[PDB]
Amino acid sequence: LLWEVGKGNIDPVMYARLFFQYAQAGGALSVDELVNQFTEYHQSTACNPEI
Amino acid sequence: GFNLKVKDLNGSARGLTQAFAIGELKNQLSVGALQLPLQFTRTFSASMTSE
Repeated sequence: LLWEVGKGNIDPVMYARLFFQYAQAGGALSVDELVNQFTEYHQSTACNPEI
Repeated sequence: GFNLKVKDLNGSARGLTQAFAIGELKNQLSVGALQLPLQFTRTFSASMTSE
């Protein structure tokens, strides 16, 4: 697909698909892991509110 | 009827504190990692009297 991002709003799929593109890309694979990282990233978002 | 000066309890009624509530000597009382909304808004509590 095309998937132009212009007004991101959930709908995973696409994203996931990108994810896969990455996942596939080997520039992601433990994509999952990344989500952890991300989780953490998020989490750190959680952690810096004050920032 | 303990009269108390704002900007001290950690002395003013020294150990009558949140710090105390930790025990917490006279360190912390701070901000702000993470943060985390909960307002469990009910309690289980009682009523007057037991004599």
